[PDB]
Amino acid sequence: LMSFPQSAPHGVVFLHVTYVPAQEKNFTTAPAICHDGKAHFPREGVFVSNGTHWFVTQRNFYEPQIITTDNTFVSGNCDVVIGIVNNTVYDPLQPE
Amino acid sequence: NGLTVLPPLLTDEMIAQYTSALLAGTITSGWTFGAGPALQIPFPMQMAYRFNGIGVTQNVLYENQKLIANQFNSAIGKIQDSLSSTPSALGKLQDVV
Repeated sequence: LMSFPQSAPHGVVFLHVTYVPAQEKNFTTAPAICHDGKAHFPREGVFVSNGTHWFVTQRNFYEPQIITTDNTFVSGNCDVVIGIVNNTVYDPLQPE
Repeated sequence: NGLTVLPPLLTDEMIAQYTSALLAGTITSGWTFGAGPALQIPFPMQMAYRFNGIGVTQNVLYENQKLIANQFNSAIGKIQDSLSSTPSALGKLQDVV
């Protein structure tokens, strides 16, 4: 994150402030989601599954969010990606 | 005549174990084993993270994983064949000795 210098006799001492993750949990992951016949890939994050539902969260922190159209992009069909799962993709335009 | 060579502290077995541990951490945790706890992650997702880091979308890997694995295997085989055939590959260590 950042470092603070400190003076020392014939030297220098750095106070390196680092980000160390902790309290990790296991989750089921999938490379892509197939809802409208085409595959979906996260722009920033990774798919996670708590056993019953699927969510999208960042890599360095657990923040489960609904799989919306704004968080993923469409590229190719579903019969190419190995390990793709079937899950619905929320579209913000339909309810509005 | 007094010239005596001392053996190193870490033997070849310990260096091999360290190398195997580094390799296992790299293939099972990506870059998280060095920054903190070893977070397990599939290799076809570590490769996707690497591609996203080099500026390539992850769909390229998710569509050409087979070709990329074949190219990696062929490259490893060619490296092994070059190390087996070319004797001057490790010339620096031999020159030091």
